[PDB]
Amino acid sequence: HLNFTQIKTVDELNQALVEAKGKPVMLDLYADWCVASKEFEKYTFSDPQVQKALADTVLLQANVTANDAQDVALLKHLNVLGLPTILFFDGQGQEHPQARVTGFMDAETFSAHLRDRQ
Amino acid sequence: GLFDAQFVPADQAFAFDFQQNQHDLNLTWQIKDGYYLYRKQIRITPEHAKIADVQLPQGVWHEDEFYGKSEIYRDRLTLPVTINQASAGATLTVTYQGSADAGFCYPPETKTVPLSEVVAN
Repeated sequence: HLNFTQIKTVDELNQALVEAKGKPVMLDLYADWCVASKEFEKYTFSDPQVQKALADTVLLQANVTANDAQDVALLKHLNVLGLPTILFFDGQGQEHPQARVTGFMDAETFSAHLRDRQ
Repeated sequence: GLFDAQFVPADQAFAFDFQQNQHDLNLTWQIKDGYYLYRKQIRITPEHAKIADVQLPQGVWHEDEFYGKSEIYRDRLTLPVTINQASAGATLTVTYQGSADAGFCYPPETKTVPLSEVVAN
């Protein structure tokens, strides 16, 4: 069970971002009603390898299940179209948009993609 | 190998549109192949108008290990609405939600349909 550190707002995100100065960060946008989002938790973030690859990565996670104002705000700010969507910021706080994962992805593929930051 | 290298925007996945002719309104969604709408998520709410109860058509069944079965719509969705009365500036609030087969969930969408005035009878 990867241990994410929940965030709810755009500020909480930037806050967590400054904290993780120097480490690579991953943001996972999740929602209970989203099956794909559930499949991601059950079959990928659970995989040994995947967890190994994320060992030195700061784990952030926004649960947008309520789809409230704050939620919509955060999604709009990150230009997120739907879930599951996963973002990556280099250890210098820079997000790599072309690297985000949209939709379900199996552990083998995810782990690979994760280890391309070398 | 490159860390920096599929799903279309919601309005491109579910192309919404409507057409009215007096008491007759037609709600319509062009549903992109590979995507589908959740029947249980559609909501039609009138604002300054009186609408006849709307009957949702029979769609297909989708399944997944979590919620089991769910009625969904593919290709296209046509929803006939009967407008008994509508004041000037009356509107129809339409909410729906869909997902993609490849495993992608779009959040709920709400469109406001401008209804044309329609008197009692």
